[PDB]
Amino acid sequence: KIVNIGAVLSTRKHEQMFREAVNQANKRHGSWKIQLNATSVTHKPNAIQMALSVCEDLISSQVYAILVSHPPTPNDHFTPTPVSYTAGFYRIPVLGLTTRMSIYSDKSIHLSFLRTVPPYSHQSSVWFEMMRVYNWNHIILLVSDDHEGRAAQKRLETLLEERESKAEKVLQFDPGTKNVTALLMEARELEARVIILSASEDDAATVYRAAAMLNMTGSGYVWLVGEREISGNALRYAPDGIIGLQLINGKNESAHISDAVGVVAQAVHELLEKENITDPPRGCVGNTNIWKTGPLFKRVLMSSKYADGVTGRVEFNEDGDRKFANYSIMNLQNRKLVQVGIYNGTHVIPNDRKIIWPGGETEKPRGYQMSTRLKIVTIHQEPFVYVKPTMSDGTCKEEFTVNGDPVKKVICTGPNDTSP
Amino acid sequence: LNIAVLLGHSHDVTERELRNLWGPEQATGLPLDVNVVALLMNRTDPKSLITHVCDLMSGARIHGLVFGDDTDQEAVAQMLDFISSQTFIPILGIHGGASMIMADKDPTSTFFQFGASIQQQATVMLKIMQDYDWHVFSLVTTIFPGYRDFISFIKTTVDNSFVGWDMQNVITLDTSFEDAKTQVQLKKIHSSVILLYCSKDEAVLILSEARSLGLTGYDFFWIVPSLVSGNTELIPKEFPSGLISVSYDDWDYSLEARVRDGLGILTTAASSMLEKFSYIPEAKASCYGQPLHTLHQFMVNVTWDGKDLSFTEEGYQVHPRLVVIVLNKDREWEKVGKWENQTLSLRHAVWPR
Ligand SMILES: *[C@@H]1O[C@H](CO)[C@@H](O)[C@H](O)[C@H]1NC(C)=O
Ligand SMILES: *[C@@H]1O[C@H](CO)[C@@H](O)[C@H](O)[C@H]1NC(C)=O
Ligand SMILES: *[C@@H]1O[C@H](CO)[C@@H](O)[C@H](O)[C@H]1NC(C)=O
Ligand SMILES: *[C@@H]1O[C@H](CO)[C@@H](O)[C@H](O)[C@H]1NC(C)=O
Ligand SMILES: *[C@@H]1O[C@H](CO)[C@@H](O)[C@H](O)[C@H]1NC(C)=O
Ligand SMILES: *[C@@H]1O[C@H](CO)[C@@H](O)[C@H](O)[C@H]1NC(C)=O
Ligand SMILES: *[C@@H]1O[C@H](CO)[C@@H](O)[C@H](O)[C@H]1NC(C)=O
Ligand SMILES: *[C@@H]1O[C@H](CO)[C@@H](O)[C@H](O)[C@H]1NC(C)=O
Ligand SMILES: *[C@@H]1O[C@H](CO)[C@@H](O)[C@H](O)[C@H]1NC(C)=O
Ligand SMILES: *[C@@H]1O[C@H](CO)[C@@H](O)[C@H](O)[C@H]1NC(C)=O
Ligand SMILES: *[C@@H]1O[C@H](CO)[C@@H](O)[C@H](O)[C@H]1NC(C)=O
Repeated sequence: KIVNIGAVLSTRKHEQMFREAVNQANKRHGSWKIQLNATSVTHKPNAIQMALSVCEDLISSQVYAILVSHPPTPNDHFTPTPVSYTAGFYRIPVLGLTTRMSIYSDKSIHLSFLRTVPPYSHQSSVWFEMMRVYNWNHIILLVSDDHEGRAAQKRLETLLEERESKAEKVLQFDPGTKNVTALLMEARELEARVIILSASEDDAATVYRAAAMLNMTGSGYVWLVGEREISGNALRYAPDGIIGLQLINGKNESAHISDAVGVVAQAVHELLEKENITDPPRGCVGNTNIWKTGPLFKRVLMSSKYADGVTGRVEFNEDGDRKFANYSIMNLQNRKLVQVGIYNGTHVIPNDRKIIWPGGETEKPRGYQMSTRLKIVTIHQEPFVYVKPTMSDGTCKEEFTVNGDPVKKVICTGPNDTSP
Repeated sequence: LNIAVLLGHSHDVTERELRNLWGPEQATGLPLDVNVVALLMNRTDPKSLITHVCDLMSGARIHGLVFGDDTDQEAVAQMLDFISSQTFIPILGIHGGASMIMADKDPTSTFFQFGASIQQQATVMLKIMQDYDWHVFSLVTTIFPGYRDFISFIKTTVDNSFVGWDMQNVITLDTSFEDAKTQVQLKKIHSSVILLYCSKDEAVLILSEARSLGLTGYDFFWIVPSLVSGNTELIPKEFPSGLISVSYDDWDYSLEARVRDGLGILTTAASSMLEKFSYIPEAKASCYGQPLHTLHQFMVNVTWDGKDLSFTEEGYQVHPRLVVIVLNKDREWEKVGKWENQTLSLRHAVWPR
């Protein structure tokens, strides 16, 4: 008869905001006679003792849904995984609020890890929409990771299939090494200078150091990065004029927690509107009964439409993401984040500021060289392409025609025969 | 090394043989800290799992966990993946829900499972269908995840078929049963084998709809994998006569041999790692107040008791032992088919209808 809400939350002002939101969640959400109590955990350095305290708060209390709201994790793991896996044992989804990786987007490892934040494929879509403004076609892709890199490459190929075009060159290597200068030198001799980076913080710092040692901050270089490349030392090693992205009402913790409690409480009351109300079992002795209303709760949550929120109109898609995300296109002008544009879900509106690039003027970086190096291929046709061996070494004898036209020979590279 | 073994109540396997497995065995023990802790838990729950993690890892640095599950979910093994993501302890998936086949693992995780993947299981099922001369088949797949690789493997098999497999188009079920539009999809199925890839209760509903409409004849066969059928203890209602399941839940097969092969592979890995690096215990000590050498890409070339117990690149055995069971009229599941190293063995030549 008692209902406890699982909340991994420890900051006391957000504890008061959580208690106020729990008090407000039972006021106008119907005349149903259920009550909601809070259950919070404290700080631990590890994640296994955190998971122990969480699961002791979960299984021995017959919880409904879990909210994890710690983006400053004390370790470098950044894992909401154990609480989500604990609830996914009982087929219970967890609405995570911190991570945005594409390894959490897969429905094979994380079966029901839902979230109200979009992954980096939406940032790749914003980059593709910025390609549609200045008519960008040939791009260079550099991805260090492999978990999110396959999803980012699949989304980029999907967007280029929507354009019905092709990419120029993609790069996927092993992080940790420092011999990434030769790959950047091979990427220098391509047909374009548009650089797109999708990596972690240390890999972004490594490729920024490699670009600084090779002087890739000259004219025409397109610098368009996201969130992980403007944090930490990658913010320090970035050149002046690099373009990044900023979350609108994403770093604001209290309004995000209040909107998350509102969405979760509206989902719980929507599940309580219909029949087949089941509770998770205990874990003491001799009852291994599974939770039977898994697909029912999935049909409730995955097909839910919302209209309330301080951040904005939240709506869960087929992957459990955020629709119409407000972004801030930011510029790093002399180690200072300068607001140079904002982003609704359908259109980009720059402000009255100047978009200063590390290349030329405030327009798009002229990094197009697909006409200054053309590999002219031809076949040995008898009337069309006469191929003649040189006299001594690489010279062309200027033959004379009958109409006064000198034979303008070109120094080509001709083979003698085929492979047999 | 110190390896703790925990079991439940699957296949009437007790706990005293886990104590007897340490005494006369393990003669060539190159590590000196080789001890076992045999445990039993009545319920399957993550609370007791994290409790035994924080009580046994602090218990003289146990770097081995064996768990026996009796549920119908592979994500229980994903719980062990959290042991593989923080402490980086290699755990061998032995039997039950801790070793069921999922879609895509991660190379950074040191977790392993015992069994063949869904592509090799589909290869075994198509070898069964080729040996029984059942050419025309169907494919009914729901919106349950892990469906792209299976349908893609069937498409690449039919498009590169030496036999000429007549593949019916994919029957998709986006919603539940309505008997308005799915009835047309059920009436178009006139094949012999009706393939199914979904959950347990959805399979019960589809077989009940097929029984209520007369789609469960002798010509209409039903071949299911281990993910659709599940364990052999719980048998729900509305199952047609002629259900052939492919799984590994065998009653007379020794779980003691499974845990003995697991301990042999882990002690072989520890003995091969002792000759390379000195400090073999290098992991998280205890759950109170916070990798360099792992055993993920090191015990691939393992061989215990002469059997091919080597590891694949995805975290599976190279040649496991597949089980093919049938459903008779006596509401029982009897083992029929087993898989060899390279080819496929068939016990019953004359196939009953
Ligand atoms: C919340 O806690 C109070 C005090 O322990 C208790 O009286 C009340 O029943 C609880 N509400 C429910 C039903 O969860
Ligand atoms: C990079 O290459 C050098 C050889 O030029 C090699 O000695 C070194 O181990 C490599 N690793 C680094 C530092 O990235
Ligand atoms: C790069 O730029 C610096 C500063 O202008 C210059 O000294 C150096 O010769 C250039 N060459 C390299 C190392 O790429
Ligand atoms: C909310 O976030 C913005 C940055 O996006 C910050 O400037 C502002 O101070 C924050 N306000 C609150 C309520 O903390
Ligand atoms: C509740 O569950 C039962 C059994 O699964 C089912 O028959 C019934 O349709 C469900 N109720 C509703 C309204 O979905
Ligand atoms: C973005 O912010 C605007 C207000 O500036 C708001 O109307 C809108 O709901 C937000 N984004 C969405 C969900 O379109
Ligand atoms: C986004 O759209 C809202 C109207 O829905 C508008 O008020 C707001 O100014 C827009 N934001 C941008 C990108 O300027
Ligand atoms: C090219 O090949 C022929 C044999 O096919 C050989 O006799 C000749 O010396 C070679 N040199 C030329 C003309 O390129
Ligand atoms: C329950 O577990 C204990 C060990 O903790 C075991 O001794 C007992 O036999 C089990 N009982 C059953 C049958 O579940
Ligand atoms: C097995 O593979 C490892 C590398 O993972 C290698 O060092 C070792 O020599 C090989 N031989 C055995 C059977 O240990
Ligand atoms: C498979 O091969 C092993 C040797 O690696 C052998 O001991 C075993 O009997 C074989 N099993 C069969 C026949 O499937």
